Amino acid sequence: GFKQDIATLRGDLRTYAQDIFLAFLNKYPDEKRNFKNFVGKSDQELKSMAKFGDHTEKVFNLMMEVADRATDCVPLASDASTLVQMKQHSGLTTGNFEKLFVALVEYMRASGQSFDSQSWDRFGKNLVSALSSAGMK
Ligand code: HEM
Repeated sequence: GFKQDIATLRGDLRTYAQDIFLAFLNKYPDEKRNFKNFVGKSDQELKSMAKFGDHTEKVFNLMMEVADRATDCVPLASDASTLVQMKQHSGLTTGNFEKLFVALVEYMRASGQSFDSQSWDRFGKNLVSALSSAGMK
């Protein structure tokens, strides 16, 4: 289930973080509007870029903590507030986060592994709801 999935992703986090983030950017190309340094680059080129690996690792490090602190896939309000008040997130709306988790769930469903895809779908929806509650447009 959800708790084991957190362990699975953490066990190979640089690989999963990069692959899931690439699935997101390739499914939703216009989201690169938020990541200009990643434009005009193939997956293999991004995986050799220092700032790409550092960004994806830091994002998924924090995502896994938020997941780990959740109860029944409901994140802490404090974690939602942190994500909304982050200066790096100033321009963002909830649709951006929805798309990230649609891509993550699709990646899990397409993998050969027994991820608990429905729990991550719920987690994404509850996080979007919590982001909205905390003031994200
Ligand atoms: C649960 C989901 C997310 C988590 C855990 C997360 C986490 C993070 C973290 C840890 C940073 C770096 C903060 C620092 O350097 O101190 C960051 C930066 C950033 N994030 Fe997120 N993030 C999430 C979702 C998103 C989404 C959906 C977008 C869509 C555009 C986004 C856009 C950005 C941008 C634009 C930056 C900074 C620009 C840069 O990379 O230099 N984030 N995020």
